[PDB]
Amino acid sequence: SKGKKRSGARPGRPQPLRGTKGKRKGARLWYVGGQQF
Amino acid sequence: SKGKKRSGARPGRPQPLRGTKGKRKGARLWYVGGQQF
Amino acid sequence: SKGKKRSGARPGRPQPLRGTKGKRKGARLWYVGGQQF
Amino acid sequence: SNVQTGAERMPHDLSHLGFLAGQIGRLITISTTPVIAGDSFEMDAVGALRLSPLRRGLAIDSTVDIFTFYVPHRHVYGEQWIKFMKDGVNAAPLPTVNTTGYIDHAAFLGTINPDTNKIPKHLFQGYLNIYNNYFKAPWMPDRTEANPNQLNEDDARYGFRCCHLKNIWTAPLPPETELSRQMTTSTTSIDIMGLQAAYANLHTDQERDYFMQRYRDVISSFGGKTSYDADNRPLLVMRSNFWASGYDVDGTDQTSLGQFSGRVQQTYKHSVPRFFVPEHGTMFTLALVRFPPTATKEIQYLNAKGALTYTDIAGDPALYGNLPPREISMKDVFRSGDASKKFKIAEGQWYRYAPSYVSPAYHLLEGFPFIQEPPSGDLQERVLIRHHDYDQCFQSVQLLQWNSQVKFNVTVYRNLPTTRDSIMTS
Amino acid sequence: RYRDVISSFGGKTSYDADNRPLLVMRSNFWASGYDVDGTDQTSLGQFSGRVQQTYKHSVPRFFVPEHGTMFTLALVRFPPTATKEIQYLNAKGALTYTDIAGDPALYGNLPPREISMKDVFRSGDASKKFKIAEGQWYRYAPSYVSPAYHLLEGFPFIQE
Amino acid sequence: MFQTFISRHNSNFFSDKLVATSVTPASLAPVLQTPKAASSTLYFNQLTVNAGNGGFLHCIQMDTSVNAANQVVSVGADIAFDADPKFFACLVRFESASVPTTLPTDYDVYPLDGRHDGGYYTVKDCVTIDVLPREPGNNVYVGFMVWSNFTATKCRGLVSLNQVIKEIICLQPLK
Amino acid sequence: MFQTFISRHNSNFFSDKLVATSVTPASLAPVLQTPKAASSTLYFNQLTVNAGNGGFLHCIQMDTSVNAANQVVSVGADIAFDADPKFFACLVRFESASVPTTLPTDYDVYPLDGRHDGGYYTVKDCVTIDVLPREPGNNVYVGFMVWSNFTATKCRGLVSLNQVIKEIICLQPLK
Repeated sequence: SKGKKRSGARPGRPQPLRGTKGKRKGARLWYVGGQQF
Repeated sequence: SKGKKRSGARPGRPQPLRGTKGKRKGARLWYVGGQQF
Repeated sequence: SKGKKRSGARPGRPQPLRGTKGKRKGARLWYVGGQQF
Repeated sequence: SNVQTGAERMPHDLSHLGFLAGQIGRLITISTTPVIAGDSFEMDAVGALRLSPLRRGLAIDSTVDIFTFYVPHRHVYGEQWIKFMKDGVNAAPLPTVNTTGYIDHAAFLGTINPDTNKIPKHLFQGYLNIYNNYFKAPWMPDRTEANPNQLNEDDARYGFRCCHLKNIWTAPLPPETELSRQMTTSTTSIDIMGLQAAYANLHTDQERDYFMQRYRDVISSFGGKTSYDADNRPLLVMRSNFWASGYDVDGTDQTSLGQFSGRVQQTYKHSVPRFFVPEHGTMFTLALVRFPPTATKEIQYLNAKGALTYTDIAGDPALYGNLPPREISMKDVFRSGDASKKFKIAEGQWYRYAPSYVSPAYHLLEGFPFIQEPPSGDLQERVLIRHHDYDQCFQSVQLLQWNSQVKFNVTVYRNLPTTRDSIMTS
Repeated sequence: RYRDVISSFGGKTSYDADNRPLLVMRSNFWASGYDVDGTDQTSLGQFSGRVQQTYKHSVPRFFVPEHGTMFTLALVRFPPTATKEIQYLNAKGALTYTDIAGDPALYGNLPPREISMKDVFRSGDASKKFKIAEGQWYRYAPSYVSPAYHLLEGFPFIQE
Repeated sequence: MFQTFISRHNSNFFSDKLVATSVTPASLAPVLQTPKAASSTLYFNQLTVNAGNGGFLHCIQMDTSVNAANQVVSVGADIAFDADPKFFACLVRFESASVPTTLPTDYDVYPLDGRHDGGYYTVKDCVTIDVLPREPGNNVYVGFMVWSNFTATKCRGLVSLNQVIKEIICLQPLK
Repeated sequence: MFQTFISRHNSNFFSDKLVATSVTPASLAPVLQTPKAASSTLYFNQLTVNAGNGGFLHCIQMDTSVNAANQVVSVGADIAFDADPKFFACLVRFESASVPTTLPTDYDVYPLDGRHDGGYYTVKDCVTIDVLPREPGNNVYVGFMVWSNFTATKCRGLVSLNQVIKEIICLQPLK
């Protein structure tokens, strides 16, 4: 084996998932020909 | 686009609506011929 | 009209009524011929 | 006798309530107010947003958008205005439009349908201008009806369909991008100076396809500016966004012990700072509710295309930065996709994007707003939202898929006589 | 009323001169509460409201000058919201300069306008008339109720 | 003991008499009376049935004010034939662009738990049905149908249909 | 197992015998005994039915002390005819300015799920009815009615009616 042996339990309540992606933004990904809202 | 991009979520509970109008009063609007309660 | 225009809402819970009368006592009202409990 | 020629500036209340309802992915009008030239407009909106009761509990949040726009009357009536204002009293009245005869038609404009089946033209045309300038994809055709009674149901009762949140298949390159361009040469010769001039013509064409589909975009690239009067477009005054949350309820009888039901309820605020109104017009307020575009049958591109070549797998900078865009099908990203439906992506886009994974055990399960089958039709049908995709997520109620109750605290500073001055002759 | 005529001159009338009752106190408040959740197989996802409010009506010390009676009365009301109300400018047919311009010289010098119930309601009667002030549509805003709320239990509205 | 306060039909409060004296069963099953609204009770003290193969029915129209795909429809019936015309009863859904006088060739049937006893039949039930037109520009009708190889006989009784689009309020002394 | 403690009728605790020996069915259906109060049980060990078309009924008056528009009314019955007079049974609501002896020409009918078996009939049900006079200065009567093309026969049984304007208390050992 190598290197982990950590732990991960947290207290609280399981809040619902909010936003599929996004922790840190880079450059643009999509180009449609203008703004779209 | 122009100028907004704001946010609006608040915590708490959705209290029932209280009073149809009224944030700041101006002049009188209705004249019946006296007081009416 | 004259003189009131007050307000009366209070927070809390509607506790049950406790005692039919009594805010300030005056003189005796009833005479049975002795004590009765 | 006494003739009044002017007035003083005072605040006016103009506050009211909001019992709203709508569908998912459709843009509906929430509030409307007329304004006069020279006014000042302010608004605080405080309310609660609710979804229909869910079938099994809370799993994914939804995102909600509130917009406010200002539309001058000159953008709608055009030359019939101006002549109307220069003639003053005794001018010809402004025209109207026809609606279908029901109570719920013309509800996307935020009004009850009058018994005459006629509404002011500036109400209907001011909604079309907002949609065509901000909410459709720039490569789509415009919408031009001239009469609300030419729409179908779900367009008259609820708003127009909007676009999914951006994605690998919901945000492709426009269907007009060129994958090659020829240059005419001779039989055994080529002009190398004319080849240099052929690359400069292609550069201008590619810019007008990826960034500059609108006139206001072309002027901006030079470094210039256009006012909204030059373009004849509405002015965006405020925009708000939030996520909607809630809690769960537990069942306690013999059969439902172990079952839960989700209840979404969120408190929000839409605040518009003081705004100087330069000409007569209308203020619109609109709402839009959406879900992230998660599907149960989506696969990673490298796991779905058959045999991996060097260009697919190596991630070489000299190859991704110099190749034309690649054309793929719906079969390359979906299990039951159609091989005859094509769209174009950028080279190496599979190393910049990661899709969501849904286990096969979740397929065809109530609650859980997903997309059960890959979308069908042409490109425009896939990009727009179908609210029938969320029918199995909610229980059947009379209040559609979401509802809201809001109080609008408006305040306007006008120059108008008081009610007393209007009713007294002297 | 007679007591109004005397007041405009700058005078006063006692309630004995008019033969009217004397108001000693008045109180007002809004009534609130909470909700109860259903938990069985059929009512899971259903809620029921419970209004309960604590109040106080206090009358300070009052000197009684003659024999009489003290009355205490109550009145409960809702704001007047209807499901079929429309804005005046959206309901009358073709907009003229007087309707739309908001000109101060015109609103301050014209007689009051007579309209019908058809101008503010979808199924209003055209033979029922009433009078309003000129420009009152720029001073007042009605409440909006979506058509999806029509004929739905709960929700105290005026249906017709 | 406590009172039940939960039911399956919830009749209309207003009942109508049958303006007719005879019916002839057929594959194009005749409608007894003109359909109306979303609730209707029909009673008949005397009806003559002529010989024929097929059936006849009593129906109502579907209200489309509320945009909900599936809704509950209730029935309560009580029929008495003089003879024993071995028959089965069901719930039928069909569509028509105008007011119908017979049953078209395309329709659906549903089973409901009745109480056949020979000349006698009783039922009080509810069934979920898709009520939207399923084809643009059409009306939807739901009825109570009786089908057999009929002979000449007589019948009496009443039939009541209801569409659950609103809820009925009642007095509860404890609540 | 547990005990149900929920029911649909809740009879009166006091029963009355029928002071009569015969009835003649008619379109103006005769009332068996004088109506009373909001609850009444009637039993008869022997009743002679004469030939006639129409019916007969047992009814009660409606109490108007509580200002509630719609209320629940219950019935429990058990009838046995010697022959098989093919008949249907229902609940009837009518109005009268004085004490009635027959059924007027304006009335409503309601279906209730019984257990026809040929000479036999049993029921125990509840129906919501609008109980306010619907026309000023009138009384409202609700009854249990039997209708047929009667011949000469005999019957026995009992009928019980109840108006749910108050709740009945019972002993629960665990509560």
